[PDB]
Amino acid sequence: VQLEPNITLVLKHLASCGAVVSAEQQAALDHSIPIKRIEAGLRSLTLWGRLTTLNGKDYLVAEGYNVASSKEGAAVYETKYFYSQDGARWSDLQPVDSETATRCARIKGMLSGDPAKNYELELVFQIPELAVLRCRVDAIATATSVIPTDSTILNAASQVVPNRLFAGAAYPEKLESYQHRFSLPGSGVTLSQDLRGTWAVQYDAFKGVAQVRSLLFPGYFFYYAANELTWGSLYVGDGLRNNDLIFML
Amino acid sequence: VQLEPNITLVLKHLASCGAVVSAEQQAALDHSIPIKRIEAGLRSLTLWGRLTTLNGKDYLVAEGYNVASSKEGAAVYETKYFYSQDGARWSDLQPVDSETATRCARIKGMLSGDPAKNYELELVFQIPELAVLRCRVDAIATATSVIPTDSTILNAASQVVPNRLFAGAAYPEKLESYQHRFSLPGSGVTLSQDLRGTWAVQYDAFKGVAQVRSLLFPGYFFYYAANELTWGSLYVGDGLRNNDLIFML
Amino acid sequence: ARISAATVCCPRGFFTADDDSAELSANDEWVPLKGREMALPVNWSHRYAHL
Amino acid sequence: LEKTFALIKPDAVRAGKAQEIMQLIELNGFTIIAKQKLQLTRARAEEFYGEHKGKEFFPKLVNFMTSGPIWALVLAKPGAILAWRALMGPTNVFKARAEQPKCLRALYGTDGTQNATHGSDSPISAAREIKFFFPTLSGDPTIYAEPTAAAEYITKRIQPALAKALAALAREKPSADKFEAITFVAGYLLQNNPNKPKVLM
Amino acid sequence: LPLHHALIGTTLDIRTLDDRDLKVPISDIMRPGSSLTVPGEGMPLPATPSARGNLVIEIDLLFPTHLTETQKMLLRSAFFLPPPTEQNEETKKALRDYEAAFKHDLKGWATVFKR
Repeated sequence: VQLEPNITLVLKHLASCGAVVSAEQQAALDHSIPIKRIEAGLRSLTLWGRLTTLNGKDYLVAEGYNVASSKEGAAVYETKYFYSQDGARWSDLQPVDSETATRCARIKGMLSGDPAKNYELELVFQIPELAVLRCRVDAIATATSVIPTDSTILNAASQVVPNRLFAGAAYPEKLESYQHRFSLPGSGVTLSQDLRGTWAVQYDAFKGVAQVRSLLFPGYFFYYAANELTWGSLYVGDGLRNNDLIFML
Repeated sequence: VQLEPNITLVLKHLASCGAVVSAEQQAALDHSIPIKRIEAGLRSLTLWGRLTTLNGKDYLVAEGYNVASSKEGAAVYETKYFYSQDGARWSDLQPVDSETATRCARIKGMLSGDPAKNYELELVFQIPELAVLRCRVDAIATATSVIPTDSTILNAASQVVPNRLFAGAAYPEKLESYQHRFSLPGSGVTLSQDLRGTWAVQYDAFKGVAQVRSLLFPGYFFYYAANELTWGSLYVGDGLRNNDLIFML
Repeated sequence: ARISAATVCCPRGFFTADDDSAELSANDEWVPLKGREMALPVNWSHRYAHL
Repeated sequence: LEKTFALIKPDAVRAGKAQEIMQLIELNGFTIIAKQKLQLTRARAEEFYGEHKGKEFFPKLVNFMTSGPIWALVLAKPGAILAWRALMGPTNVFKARAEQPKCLRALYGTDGTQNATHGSDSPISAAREIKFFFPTLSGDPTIYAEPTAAAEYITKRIQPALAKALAALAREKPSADKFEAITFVAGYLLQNNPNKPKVLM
Repeated sequence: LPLHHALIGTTLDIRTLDDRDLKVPISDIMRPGSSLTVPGEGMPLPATPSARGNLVIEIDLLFPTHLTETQKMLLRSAFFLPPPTEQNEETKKALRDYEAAFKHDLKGWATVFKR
């Protein structure tokens, strides 16, 4: 049914999971997402998450793509990311290299608000802070990007597009009703072919709303409403995955 | 694309036009709309509007239908209307016969709170207030029920059903892109065929959102967002009619 | 101008009207009324002079 | 491609495990042709369990089957009957847990009679039961459409009422137009027929 | 029906033969031996399989068994209150005070919990 996720729907349905955005930032997003979407030329652009920084200011991160193709047996999305401290001006979030990402991997703890800080690693390496931000964001994105199963379909010229006449996920309180964004619609690869305890699902049958929490990355939340076929995902928190997950289970 | 207008999206897009409801009533609505949708056999129960009153206990009015057929050249919905003072507990609005339907249109004024109120006319005619409320709702729905054109379609057995392949209305600022809900899908009847000065359209072309306001009934607003393809309509204020349209315009 | 004179209002007793001039002075001893008492229109007063 | 009958008993519905059972059924290759949630009455259940008439377990079996709503399903597959017997597993839950631990009886059954599912045995019983719960579901165009069986069917049931109707019409000889005669004979058939009574008010 | 449900007005709750619940408001002061009618909520018509009758609520009031003298005073003051265009300023102030006292959030009896 829906074409793009609605920010107010995400904030309304994922509020119980502690995924919230301040009032000033709410209004600023409402007025500033369309402007950047038009300036960039992207058909879709939406709030991806809110990474919390040491001092008061936080990092709001949005992502946008024009069209998603089907290449090498996977749904390839060419995405572009933007970051901001206030919800008014959206600067660009540059991509990083491979070895630089490996060096991001060894930076832990909460990152600081200032986008000019440089971290020190080891021969000494100077790591920009926006590089660490991008490394964490891309790790979270490539780990958990949920979409209900068969809500997209191929077409002529082989571009995965929204499935306009979509029945709705049957048995929505089970992981088979959801999948990764980069999984092809035809294949039966769903949210159940990953580790056995990395996801949790809560369901309300009367309201018909399902919430999916990522346990590998504790701050990733997804909702799917059955009565109105609307689904959306949000990330709140620092970009660290709990490596000590097994003891938690 | 959409199959039923939301309550949250409608209350968000029509907030600027004064079409807002109390926050506690908003939460009560969120909980108690599905309860009434399941108690009654209805399959689509939305919020119709909110009528003011001499007290603070405004009338929240909701509308729901099971079947929507095509009878005698008109798309007829077997609607059922419910009312409440708070969003918690709903009651039903029984239809009124023609004698009362003509003896209820002469009672101009603002409705009181207790729905056990009797107005008097002339011999004396004692009319209940719920009859007047139903008369006003019926008149407003006859004059104002607006949906985008081609949003509905005819199937076998002549039932009007949502057009699941509706690609939105081109030129959403022209009144030719909107129609009454009780116009058959094939007929080329729109809001343009109404009186010229009755409807006002303000279209934000950058954010892509159109607002249609009724001037014959001053408190009826309708919004249509083209990028996300969501349309809704609400009515706030009392249900009295603007007779002297010629002088105001 | 018309709407302002009729509609703009302030809680009763919040101000004190000067007997000589139209000026209103903030009242130091005003004790607030709390709850559904501010819904009765007897507890409000006009803030601008009648047109 | 054959199809079989299968019902989820009240014990797996009172515990809210019906949806999981349907999902498991669909995951193994079945296709739910038709489903319906329904509560049997005593007479309907007794007519349903006609084969075990006057058995020792009949009282408790009919008392349990009408304690809550059940689900009725038609499952289609090339080997539907045998596949559903295998998936449904051994008929005794205590034997099932030892023999096949990952079977519907072991997973959801609790007692010898509360096995939580019921399936068909043979194609004749399956077709009979599908007709019992889904009177309008089409099927079996080979045994029914058979010149010897069709002639027997028309002679045994339809012919006795039709011969009297065509005689009365030949006696009356209504208007030579088709529609009047057709309406007359249809009204006659719907008026006096062997199995149904006549309604008066 | 309770007497105050008759006068003030409430909503009767009825579970129909079909699996639908029904909440019907009391539209006026229900007379003794009066009735209410909900169209389209009766048995189906044997002739046409779509139209139905109309459900008929026959009302039998349940008057209170005991009333105190102060309750009777309040009832007499309610049954003889002057029309709102005839009230003094003292009357309006007294009514406002009494309403603010009866609906007092902690020491008023407008809403109580059953023991």
